[PDB]
Amino acid sequence: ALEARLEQASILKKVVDAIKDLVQDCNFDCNDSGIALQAMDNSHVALVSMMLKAEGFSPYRCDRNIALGVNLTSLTKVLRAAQNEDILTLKAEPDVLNLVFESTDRISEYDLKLMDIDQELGIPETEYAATITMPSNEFKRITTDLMAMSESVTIEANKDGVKFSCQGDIGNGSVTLRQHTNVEKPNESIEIELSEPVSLTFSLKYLVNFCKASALSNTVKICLSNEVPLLVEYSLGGSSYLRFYLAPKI
Amino acid sequence: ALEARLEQASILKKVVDAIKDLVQDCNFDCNDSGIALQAMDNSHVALVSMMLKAEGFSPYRCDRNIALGVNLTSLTKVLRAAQNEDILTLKAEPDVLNLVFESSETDRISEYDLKLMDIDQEHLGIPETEYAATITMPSNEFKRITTDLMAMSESVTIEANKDGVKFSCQGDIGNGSVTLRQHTNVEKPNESIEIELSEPVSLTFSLKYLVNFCKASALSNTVKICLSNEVPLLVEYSLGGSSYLRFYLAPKI
Amino acid sequence: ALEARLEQASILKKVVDAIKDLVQDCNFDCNDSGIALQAMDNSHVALVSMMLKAEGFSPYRCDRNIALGVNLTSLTKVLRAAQNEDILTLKAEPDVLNLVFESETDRISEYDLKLMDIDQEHTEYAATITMPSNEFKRITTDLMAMSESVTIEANGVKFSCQGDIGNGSVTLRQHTNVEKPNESIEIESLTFSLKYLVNFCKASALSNTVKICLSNEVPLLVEYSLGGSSYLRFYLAP
Amino acid sequence: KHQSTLNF
Amino acid sequence: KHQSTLNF
Ligand code: NA
Ligand code: NA
Ligand code: NA
Ligand code: NA
Ligand code: NA
Ligand code: NA
Ligand code: NA
Ligand code: NA
Repeated sequence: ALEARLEQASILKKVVDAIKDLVQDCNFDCNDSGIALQAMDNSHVALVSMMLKAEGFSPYRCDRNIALGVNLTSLTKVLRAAQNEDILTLKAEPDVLNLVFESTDRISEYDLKLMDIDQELGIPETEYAATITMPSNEFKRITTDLMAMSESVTIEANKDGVKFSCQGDIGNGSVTLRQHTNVEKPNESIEIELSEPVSLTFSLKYLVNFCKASALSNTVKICLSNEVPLLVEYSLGGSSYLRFYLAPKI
Repeated sequence: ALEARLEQASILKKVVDAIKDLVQDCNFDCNDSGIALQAMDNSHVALVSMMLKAEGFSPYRCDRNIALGVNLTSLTKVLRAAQNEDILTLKAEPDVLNLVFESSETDRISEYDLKLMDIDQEHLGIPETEYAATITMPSNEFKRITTDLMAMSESVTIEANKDGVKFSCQGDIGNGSVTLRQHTNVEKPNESIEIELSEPVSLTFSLKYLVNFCKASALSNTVKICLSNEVPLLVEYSLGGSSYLRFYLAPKI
Repeated sequence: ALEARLEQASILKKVVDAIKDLVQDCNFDCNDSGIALQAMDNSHVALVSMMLKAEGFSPYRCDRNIALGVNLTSLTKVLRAAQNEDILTLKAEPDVLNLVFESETDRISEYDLKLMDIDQEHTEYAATITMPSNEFKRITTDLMAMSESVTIEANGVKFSCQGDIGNGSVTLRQHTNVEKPNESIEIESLTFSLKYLVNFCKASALSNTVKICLSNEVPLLVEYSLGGSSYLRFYLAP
Repeated sequence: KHQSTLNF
Repeated sequence: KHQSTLNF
């Protein structure tokens, strides 16, 4: 059914490392478009949506649509045995996912026991009120810093910039980022597209968890609307992506 | 009352990191000379004495003498949100200390309002003391020695004479000593071992406290250790101009 | 009895760091050939055999054969107080091992370690594999995540295991690297505890290559060869 | 004030 | 050697 070669194992190791604390068990969905993951956390507060498009492999061959039911702790233990710069091949007929890691002439071969996992969801194409593009590490720094003093962050957007603010036992904290274009270092830009001002409140525990994906993408897209959940998007090469959706506090 | 701008947050982050394991609650005393801290640990065994002089800011404005009563764990959680190379502004009227952190890179502004507490000052006046011996040495050498000897003993004896200084200990596993000879390093002056002594002197101290003082190693490339039979140990991290972080430690007898 | 100077403390720090989780108490045996260690782990499953040959010191002086009965946690606490690039001198008459650490600067560190009385309990292999130390560390650490046991097959070499999550193997082909000889896999079936092999791999920092020697009749030899004919050797029952 | 669940 | 308290 499946024969999928990645030039570098790195990508699959980072994706699983980024998602495994939110989601234990889940299905990798394989079709001619490539490999997708859609899984809710236990609380139904957070949704992980990943797509590794066929273009990202060399080559990608799907002869039959399959779900790979995987425990992400098990998968992590196997992916640790891959060097970042190893050539990774996924093969499946399935009760087992075959993983081959090629260096030297060194070959690592794993047969991972799969589990039957019942797949849950349609996300509407949404015209958000505000999107903020910013460096991934800036978002990690802010969520980690504010989490020291609060369980919750408010995200306020307007034409001028975005403010992250919180309050706790020790007092109030805010971080304000002005819209700015960095000509030399485009990933360091703060870009704001907004049809209207928007303010929502989120669990910092979840946002900090999403920020474990910071190593996948130099920039992160934060999308806000009064009507719909927060989209935190880590855009990858081509049209591949890791997306986190988070229900707000109300 | 207070408006105090530091070119770099770094200094304030290191000072609090250096002090927070010795002292939980304490007052920052603000006047026209700048910002002072005098706090004893709960055992009254160790005294921290800090002065950031007005000259060290750009600018420093005090219109009224104020105490900022702060929990150093709370203050640490806020200072962690400052990059080393952020421009830091302290402002107070006070129930709240306002901290502003401005990026050296982007136009990003961090703003914190830290709840202050009423804290009764325990200030004691320290006489100008003619020590028996002072040792100037690299901060990292003092950190290395105290950390190493703490593995095998709770106590260190500090002996000074014209020739050098010896740190020695004994424990369950046996004896340890580290001896430093007086030496001038022409190329790397901070690596010098300078000894000024009116008389030989030997005292014993808790390594737990000395290791704690060595969390200030990143503030100053050199450390001044001052010894006298009569008075407590002075461990001084001298800063730019006449600013300083000083630790005083009661000896074991 | 003993006066032994190493140009760099580094070697003694790495040896003890490599051995101290397998073996708590043990004897350093000093004679005119240099300093030897032969100690079993508590289970008598693994044997550590070290020899620092006299040639490795500058100078080495033994006037009388002596055993230094040392707790390796105590010795580690003392060796931590030595910088890698310190000159290390061992001296003994013995109730005590005297260690002197000399700096860059004029700094002298001096330790007297209390010794204990410890009673000393004083092969043409089928296959040897020479490979990079870090390759052996990577393989044993990785497979230990999913299994207690590894099978080692030789003709190249395959390390394979099975466990609760499924099966794993690593295959290395015989290959000569002309530019980087330590990266070569040189080859001239048994099952082992990964817990022990991973422990042996704490010696990876002592040697760029590791020699794995296999025989149906005798225990596995994992050898970290050092400068000249000095060595750290681990033996493991299959 | 309190945590909503996911609603698309 | 017991631990004394500060005396200035
Ligand atoms: Na197809
Ligand atoms: Na893209
Ligand atoms: Na005070
Ligand atoms: Na100084
Ligand atoms: Na000064
Ligand atoms: Na001899
Ligand atoms: Na070697
Ligand atoms: Na050799």
